[PDB]
Amino acid sequence: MLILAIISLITFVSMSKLSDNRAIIRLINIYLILVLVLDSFLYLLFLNNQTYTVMGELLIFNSFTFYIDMLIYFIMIVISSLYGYNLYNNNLYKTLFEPKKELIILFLINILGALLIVHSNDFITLFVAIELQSYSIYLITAIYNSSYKASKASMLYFFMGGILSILIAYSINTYLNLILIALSLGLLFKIGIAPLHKWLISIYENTPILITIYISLIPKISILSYLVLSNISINSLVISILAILTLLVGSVGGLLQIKIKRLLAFSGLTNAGYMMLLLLLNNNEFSYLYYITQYSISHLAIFMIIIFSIYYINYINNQYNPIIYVNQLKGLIHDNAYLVLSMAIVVFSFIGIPPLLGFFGKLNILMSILNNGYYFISIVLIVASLISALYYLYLLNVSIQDKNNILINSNETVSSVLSYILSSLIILITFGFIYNSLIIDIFNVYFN
Amino acid sequence: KDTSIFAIEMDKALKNHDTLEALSIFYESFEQGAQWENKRLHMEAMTELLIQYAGLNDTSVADILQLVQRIEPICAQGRIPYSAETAIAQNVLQRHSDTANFYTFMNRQYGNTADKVTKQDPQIRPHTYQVIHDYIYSCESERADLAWEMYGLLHKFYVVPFADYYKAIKFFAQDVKRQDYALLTFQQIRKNHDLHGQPAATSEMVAFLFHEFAKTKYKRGIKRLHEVVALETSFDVNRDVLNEMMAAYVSVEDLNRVQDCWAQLQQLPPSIGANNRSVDVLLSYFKDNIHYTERTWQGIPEFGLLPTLENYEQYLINNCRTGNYRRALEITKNMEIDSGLKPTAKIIAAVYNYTFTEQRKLEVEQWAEKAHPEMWLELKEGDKLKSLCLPANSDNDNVESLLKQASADMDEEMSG
Amino acid sequence: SFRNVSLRGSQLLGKLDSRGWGWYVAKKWNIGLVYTMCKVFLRCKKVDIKGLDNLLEAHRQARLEGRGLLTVMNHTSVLDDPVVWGMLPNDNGWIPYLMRWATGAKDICYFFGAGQVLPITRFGIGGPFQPGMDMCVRLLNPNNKIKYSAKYTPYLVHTNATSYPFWRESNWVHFFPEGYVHQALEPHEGTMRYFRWGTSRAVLEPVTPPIIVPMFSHGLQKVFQEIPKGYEMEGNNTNKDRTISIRIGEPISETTVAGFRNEWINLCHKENVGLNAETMPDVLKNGQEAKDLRSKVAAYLREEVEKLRLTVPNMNPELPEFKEPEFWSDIDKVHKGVYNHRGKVRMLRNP
Amino acid sequence: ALFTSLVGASGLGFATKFLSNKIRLKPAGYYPLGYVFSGVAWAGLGLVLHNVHQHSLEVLEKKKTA
Amino acid sequence: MSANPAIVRPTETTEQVLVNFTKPNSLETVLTKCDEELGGYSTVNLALERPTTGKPYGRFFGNLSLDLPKDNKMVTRSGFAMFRTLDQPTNAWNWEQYRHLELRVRGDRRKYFVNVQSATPLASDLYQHRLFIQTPGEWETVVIPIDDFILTNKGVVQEQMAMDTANVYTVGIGLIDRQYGPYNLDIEYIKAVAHPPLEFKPKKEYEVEKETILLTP
Ligand SMILES: CCCCCCCCCCC(CCCCCCCCCC)(CO[C@H]1O[C@@H](CO)[C@H](O[C@@H]2O[C@@H](CO)[C@H](O)[C@@H](O)[C@@H]2O)[C@@H](O)[C@@H]1O)CO[C@H]1O[C@@H](CO)[C@H](O[C@@H]2O[C@@H](CO)[C@H](O)[C@@H](O)[C@@H]2O)[C@@H](O)[C@H]1O
Ligand SMILES: CCCCCCCCCCCC(=O)OC[C@H](COP(=O)(O)OCC[N+](C)(C)C)OC(=O)CCCCCCCCCCC
Repeated sequence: MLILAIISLITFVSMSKLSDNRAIIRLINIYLILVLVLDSFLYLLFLNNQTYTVMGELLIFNSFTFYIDMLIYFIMIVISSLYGYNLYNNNLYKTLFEPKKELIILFLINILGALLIVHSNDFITLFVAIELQSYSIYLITAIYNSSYKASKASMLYFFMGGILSILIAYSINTYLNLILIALSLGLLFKIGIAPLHKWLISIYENTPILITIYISLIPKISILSYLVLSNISINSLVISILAILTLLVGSVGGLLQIKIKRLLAFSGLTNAGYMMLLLLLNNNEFSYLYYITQYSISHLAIFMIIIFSIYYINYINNQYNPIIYVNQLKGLIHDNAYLVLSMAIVVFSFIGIPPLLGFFGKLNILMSILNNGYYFISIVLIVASLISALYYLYLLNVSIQDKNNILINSNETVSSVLSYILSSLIILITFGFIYNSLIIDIFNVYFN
Repeated sequence: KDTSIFAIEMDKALKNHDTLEALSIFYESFEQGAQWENKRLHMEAMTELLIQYAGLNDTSVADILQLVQRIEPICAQGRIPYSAETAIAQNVLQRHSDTANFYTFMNRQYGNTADKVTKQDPQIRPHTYQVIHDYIYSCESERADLAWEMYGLLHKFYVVPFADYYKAIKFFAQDVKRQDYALLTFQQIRKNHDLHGQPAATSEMVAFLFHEFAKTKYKRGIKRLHEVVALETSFDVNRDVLNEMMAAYVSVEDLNRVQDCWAQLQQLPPSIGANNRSVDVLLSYFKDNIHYTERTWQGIPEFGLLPTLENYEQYLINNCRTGNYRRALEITKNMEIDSGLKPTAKIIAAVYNYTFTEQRKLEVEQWAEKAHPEMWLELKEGDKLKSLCLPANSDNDNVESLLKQASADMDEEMSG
Repeated sequence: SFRNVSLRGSQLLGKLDSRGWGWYVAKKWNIGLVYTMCKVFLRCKKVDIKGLDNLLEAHRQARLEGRGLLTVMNHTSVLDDPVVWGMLPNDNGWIPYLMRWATGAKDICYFFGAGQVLPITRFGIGGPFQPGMDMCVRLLNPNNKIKYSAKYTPYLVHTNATSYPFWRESNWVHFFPEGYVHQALEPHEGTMRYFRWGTSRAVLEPVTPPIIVPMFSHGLQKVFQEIPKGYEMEGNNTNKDRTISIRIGEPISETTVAGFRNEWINLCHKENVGLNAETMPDVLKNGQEAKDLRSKVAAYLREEVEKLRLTVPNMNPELPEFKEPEFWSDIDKVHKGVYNHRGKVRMLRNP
Repeated sequence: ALFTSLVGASGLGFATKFLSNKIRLKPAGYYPLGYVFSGVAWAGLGLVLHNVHQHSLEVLEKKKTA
Repeated sequence: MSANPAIVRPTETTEQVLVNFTKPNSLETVLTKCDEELGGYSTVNLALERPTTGKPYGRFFGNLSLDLPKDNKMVTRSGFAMFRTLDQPTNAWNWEQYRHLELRVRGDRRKYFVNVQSATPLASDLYQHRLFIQTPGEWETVVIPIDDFILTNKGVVQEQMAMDTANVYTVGIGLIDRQYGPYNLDIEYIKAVAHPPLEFKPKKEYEVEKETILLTP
């Protein structure tokens, strides 16, 4: 699978000695595409509908893990494309994000940790993988630090999370439902949920946007994919309260944001609250896979849209986060009308307007929670969707205003690869529903 | 035979340009047990001996070092007379390239950097200082590094005048293309002003350095110089420094800093505010932006200024490179009437080259032939008129993107 | 210019334009489809274009400087209005504010709303001062902030320093100064009538002189004939090369426009009204001097278009009487056929 | 069954190329060979999906028959 | 429309007046510091001047001496004089939506500095940018980009880290001229402003005389 690919890539980069830090990224991208093709062929030829255990009894490989691996393939190919190919061949976008060999090594380590989280069958492998991912996130954030308080807060958050994980490991080693519940909240706290999210939204706000596009997506996918695959907290009141509170905070608290990346972090919190409701349910593989795939596509699409929008502003706050406030996108329809159309498609998918993928994901979640006797959380989900739609429509309203300003550097060659990838994501969001019956049948036969 | 007789004979042989005979006499006097000591004749004797030995092309450096080592005990404090200090220095520097041996030659006289500096005076012994100066300012870009060392050398044994600072910044920034050495020279000026008692650095130096950094897009130097200027209380920032900072940040394609420099320039009174150099920089910033170029051109009378030939040339380049060929041709035609400036060969060449269309090129050719026949004929004699045009966009590309590429190609071709 | 004219033009513009994202998309796609049909029609036939660059470069200069663009052309076909704009590039085909905003007809003197067509009355009611003319003047006005100048005085630093002069709004007014479709025959084929006073009013009124670009098309009168098979009759046809020739001349000299506007300024100073006055005096509306100046401007525009005419290979010199307003008086509207005005021209008249 | 899947996938590829051109502020039809390449790639993806879905339907019929 | 949520979100402003000497209660906002705390002989005084013509302003004046005090002997460089806004108790300012700093001053030949205290790893770190006086004796607005201040520790340039621009505590003007003699600075206000749009015209006060295309209102 990808585990071998990641370790081979780490070995290659560790002893590469290449002067350019983007040629190695492009080689990594080509390798990832080739390994995706090879692994898909291998799975559909010799690994369909099987659950293998590799090494000892620590790493599991099943259909769920394979599909999460494909999702990581797709996201990682997109992110490597963003890293390798400068969107414009100008100084601004070159200084916007400059990868370094340490950064590639750290990203590969983080991806390996997330994969081990997904493929974990034993609590030892779990412990190791989560600590590896947390250390990778802390180091990646510490590489780019423009403030002292932010660095201290990130360090304290990582230390507290590690201490909590160590305490959970010691408690489970001493030995039952209480231990599993404590582990569940310990894992859930690391992706950002209502009573402890503030630090993660702060870190996302104070991070380079081309780092934020990664660090806001992979941990959620990994943790929620491990949690869903290993059903240990079902019909839990604690998870119910946490999910309801996370939805309420992400929706109502998202209305109070004027910074674009704070708003995106709160949207991610709300979307995690949506998926965290699926932990209360039986037979939640298809719904969770659908929602995580569509959410990953929408997250990548909106982050690419914001990155594209950087070229149409007459000033830059700082080289790492050129756009900070939402009003910097006022009248963006008069600079690139189709970029605003794509952003409208993405936000309407986030709201859950048919026939976009977000609507189908939310409908799957809602049907699952209704057909098993949960009615209050259905109303909670609907109200949260409306309140989130409020600030999504705010972003639209700001971005479709009137702007008469003349822009310096109006023309330059937009990267063909990045624009094509963004268009592909938008078209996926727009017309993936035509493949819904095929997806359902494929999941019924192969993944079950 | 006394040592004085040997010295007289050696001096007489030297006066006949017979260096080998003088060396033979010296070695024979050593073989005969002659005693050499501090006496008036002897210093001149071996000084002329060393001068004439250094005057031989076939003489090796090792033999010179051996002779100097042999002579050193005779001389008091190991200090040969200044005539030898000039002639041997000239031989080592002008005729050969050995900076280490010459460095050790001074170190023999003065082996301590901070101690016993006993700084000399240029008027007393100008020959050695002139020789060192010529050696420093005669090296090319290949020998530039060594020159830098020699520059520091000149500051460790002599008190250079302040004009050498200006002309050394100019030499390192322009001639040998070592702009880092120019920045280090400026930093040395600042260090000597703040630590020692020396005259302060001038805003002219930093303006010149900013100009040279813009000439080669030296981003590191631009950032370091900006940081130095921000906290430097010995000199201020006038319009010239602001103009050159804005040019430097235009060269490195920075939005915020160019806008900051223009904001600083725009708030000064127009007497000491923006000038035609500011207009040049601001027109070169808006190369491919015709709207802000047009707003810049209309603002020249707003600041109490009148366009110059460079202003017109850059304005016409900006007009042609954005597709407005007819507008640029009309401006060129009416330039003499409205402004009183006669279009020159540079202006006509810029209009012709940047007009990437066969029909419009023919039109400008006809205008030039009818109006300035001899100038157009001169432009036909060399290779100033290029024939690059937009290719047929079989890729169905919009004219703006297809035209910016042509403008960049013409910029590269006319750069040199 | 005068305040009342601009106010009435703005009122009629607001009546015929909502400036809303809903109406804008409808107008955009309507104009784009019409332009696409005209473009396909043009490639279906044989057409020779000489000077398209002049119209394209004078439109971008006008929008760049905020002057406004004016176009003068001959009226030989009923459907020559949209068809001729099929030669324009796609940027000027689907962008409605980068497109024409007029139909013409130059007054009487003596899906159209989404097609950017304003109404002009061609009958003997009113005169050269109609709400359509006020609208044309208003669209030729960039702002109400700058003073009236005979020559283009730059103003983009005081207003529109970072803005656009005509932001998402057209400045391209295109008249048909003849007023009616002219379909003369051999030997005086392609000749025009006298240009009317409305185009002169659009030349003089705006506070910023436009960039007038003459045009001439010959051949569309052989397609959209006023009478059926009018040019195919025996003895009425000599050339069988059904070739459409479109010629776009150089923008006219700004010195002549500045001189005409200076005459307008002197006429304004003849009365006590200022350059920017609240209302137009009746003397300037119906007066000998204003009428003479308007006739002179119209004659100059007609002379420019006639000079452009000779570039068409199959043409003959025009009789000196054809340019005189008096020559086309006492014209008949009843024959409905091959008409023989004063035995000098043969026309395909169809009322 | 191949015709509809391939046609829809090719349409999706055409849409992706058109949107890529339009978000770059480039006219439709820019690099027309790109339309062909995008359509062919998406059609191949749709063909793979169709084969896998055919295997899915074949397996489903077996359980329903029994 | 943004509707009601426009009042629920944090308010946004295009400027923030840091120090305003126009009001007659300005001493309570700002505090002065000379070298007498180190034993130096340079004095610092501050006062509000309200002329009949023109807006009221504040006078930051004194006698910047550079004599080593004969009490402790362990001071070496013993000349400086500064004034800064009172210590920040919100616990800090927020400049993240701001780009420039505007100082309306009427300076002299003396050599002034703009000092900013924000969240730094060292409590003695200071962001400094020299106050460039261009027309001494006449009122002028000095605009200093906020990203052009340099980080120093007791006058020594340190490793360059960007200003936090979200935890700014105090701002003020200091005097490290290292020159004897009296000094007097007249200050109207110090504000933090956003990025100004491009202008291609001198300020209205510094306007050249010619015909105006604009119509007189
Ligand atoms: C959701 C879908 C929405 C997509 C909407 C499509 C709307 C595109 C309109 C059709 C379109 C692209 C055809 C591919 C389109 C998609 C292909 C399949 C997808 C089906 C949907 C026809 O393109 C023609 O252009 C030719 C290039 O010369 C090419 O011929 C061959 O190509 C190679 C063969 O391999 C050979 O190497 C090459 O030798 C051949 O020449 C062909 O591309 C084709 O004949 C657009 O082109 C048309 O419009 C413009 C160009 O803006 C053109 O005007 C240009 O610019 C004018 C000033 O602006 C100026 O007058 C002038 O500068 C120029 O005239 C037109 O003249 C016309 O060309
Ligand atoms: C319920 C919705 C049903 C309709 C959906 C499809 C819309 C089709 C639009 C046709 C035009 C087009 O495709 O794009 C063309 C125009 C762009 O304007 P332009 O000046 O012509 O520049 C064209 C680009 N250039 C200059 C490079 C050539 O788009 C628009 O003006 C924006 C979309 C319509 C109005 C949006 C604001 C209000 C609604 C916001 C919804 C998010």
